[PDB]
Amino acid sequence: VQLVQSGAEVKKPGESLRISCKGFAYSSTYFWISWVRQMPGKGLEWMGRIDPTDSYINYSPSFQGHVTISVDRSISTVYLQWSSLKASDTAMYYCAYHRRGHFYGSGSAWDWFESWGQGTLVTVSSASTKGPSVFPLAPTAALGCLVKDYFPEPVTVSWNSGALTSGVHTFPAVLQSSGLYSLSSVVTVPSSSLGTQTYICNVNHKPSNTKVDKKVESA
Amino acid sequence: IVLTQSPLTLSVSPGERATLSCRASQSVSSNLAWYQQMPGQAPRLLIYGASTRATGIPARLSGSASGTEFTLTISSLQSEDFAVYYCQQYNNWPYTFGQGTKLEIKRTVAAPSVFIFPPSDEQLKSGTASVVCLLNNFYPREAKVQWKVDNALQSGNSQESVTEQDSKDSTYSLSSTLTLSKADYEKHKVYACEVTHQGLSSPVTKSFNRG
Amino acid sequence: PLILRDCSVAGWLLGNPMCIVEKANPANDLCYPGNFNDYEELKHLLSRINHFEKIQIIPKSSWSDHEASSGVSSACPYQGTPSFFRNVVWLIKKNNTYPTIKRSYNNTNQEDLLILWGIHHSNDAAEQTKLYQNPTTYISVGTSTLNQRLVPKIATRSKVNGQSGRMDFFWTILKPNDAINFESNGNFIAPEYAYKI
Ligand SMILES: *[C@@H]1O[C@H](CO)[C@@H](O)[C@H](O)[C@H]1NC(C)=O
Ligand SMILES: *[C@@H]1O[C@H](CO)[C@@H](O)[C@H](O)[C@H]1NC(C)=O
Repeated sequence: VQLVQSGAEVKKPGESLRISCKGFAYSSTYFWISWVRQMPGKGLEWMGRIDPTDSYINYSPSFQGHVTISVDRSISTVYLQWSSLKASDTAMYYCAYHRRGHFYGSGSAWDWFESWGQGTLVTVSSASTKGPSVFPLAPTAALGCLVKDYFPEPVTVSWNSGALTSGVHTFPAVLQSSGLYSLSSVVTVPSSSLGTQTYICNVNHKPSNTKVDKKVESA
Repeated sequence: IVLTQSPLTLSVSPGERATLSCRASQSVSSNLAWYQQMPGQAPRLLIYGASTRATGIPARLSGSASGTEFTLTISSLQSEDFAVYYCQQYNNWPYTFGQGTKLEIKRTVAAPSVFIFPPSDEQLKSGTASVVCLLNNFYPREAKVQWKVDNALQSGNSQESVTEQDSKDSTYSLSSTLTLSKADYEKHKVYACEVTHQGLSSPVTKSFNRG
Repeated sequence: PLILRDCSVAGWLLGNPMCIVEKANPANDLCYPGNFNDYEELKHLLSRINHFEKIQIIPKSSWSDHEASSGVSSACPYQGTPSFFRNVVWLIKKNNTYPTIKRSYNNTNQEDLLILWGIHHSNDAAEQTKLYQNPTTYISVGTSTLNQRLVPKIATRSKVNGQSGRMDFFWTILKPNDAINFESNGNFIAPEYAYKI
């Protein structure tokens, strides 16, 4: 089997959300599709499981009420659903395949997760889409551009259109008080190369259609 | 059921041997697995039934059990092996996992390169001011970035960010942002970040005066 | 050199709780009354016993959504409590529901394995609903050698050992790397213990 899940989602508290997971149209037989949640930095959490066949479902004692697993056996796809999302619900969501009720040897179980989906990132903040501001960090010399106050993740920063990749560090974004992200991208080049060579950081933030080139200054 | 993994972080030279532990609150009686996860990616099975390797998995990943003490062992660390390691019990549902064990690459100490950046005029013209301290290619990850403004130690008004360990020298980089209103920035003349790290002789301060 | 008591071979393998050579009419036999299907062929198979290890195949603990500990009768007694055969499991409904069961075992033991299960012929729509909730049940056991699918015959037969229903038991040999599949929404007597060969 090969599980594929729907794309990434950004939503505000109180909104409905239904992510999806297909890729198991034939199996044999008796198999569970489970939902696993993984919070930024934390370990992993089993939410529940479903048999796509006879639509039998077990929920974790931690999630029975919050969420709803479901199957449309027609198109052979499983759904995770919420009624009213919450900033807490912000996580990576995997679906995972394992065998239903198979045993072997001397009573041990055949119930480990055999196959995973790629992940579906779900984010709940909730500010609104806001494009970033792009500031020079002016100068073995070091220079950067600083990508401030945006939403949602992510941005992509390149330098000189990608012809420069040696010595570049794009730091993970950090959440601020405002619920907005700030990011820093820096690069080191020989000191003896300023004034001559042009340094431009290209910044992309598709959700707000931000496409910005900044010349990074000097003296 | 509760699985407690141990340790959470573990620094180990390439070539050597790592020993991850996981302990169960109850009996899972050998119904336990080990997955490996890398950044952005799903976990991939390594061990099932506590002892059996999955297909593809080399023989240097070993697994043993003493009733409730489960042991993963990786020998001859190649770079391919540095990631996060979870244990899971599938003895009964709700299936539970460990909290993780991050396996860090170990290298000889390396002292940071320290840079400091003034706010751009462009950013001031708005009305907010960001001063940035950059620490470059160091190891170990423990370093202390202290903001001093007019000698006065600052506190609770900066934010740090660290890169993931590097792939081609196993170092780290970090950036700290001191964020002040455009106001409160003019009433001050010197801005400095003092860095204290292991690979440094004494602390190291970079600094600048406005104009 | 192998010798029984006042257990029969059947009562023996199923593991009657009141427990070559057996007495032609033993005291303890099938607690619950019924028939042990394919009896004598099994007996012929069992005078060639070179190896015989009892091993577990599906833990009684692993029944989460059915009521395991309840398959007990005033007919299979042990220390003046109602009991039942040890080696199998008489699964009863839980919270007035009985979800279909889908279990499955793969024989990975290098050896042939002797597996034993059964079906409960309850005696009226009463006992049926009380014990399993679903009015219309089946049982479905399968390998690559066997295909069984059995409906319960609901009738009130003459009382034997206090019981107007009956229990039919079946058995099979499972070859190495063959899997057996169970599917049942009631009246299943589920294996817990099987035998090596
Ligand atoms: C037991 O059955 C009742 C009947 O509807 C249901 O309300 C209840 O949630 C059930 N409890 C469990 C633990 O399934
Ligand atoms: C039983 O397990 C073995 C070993 O894992 C496997 O090769 C075999 O195909 C399995 N049998 C069935 C019927 O699935």
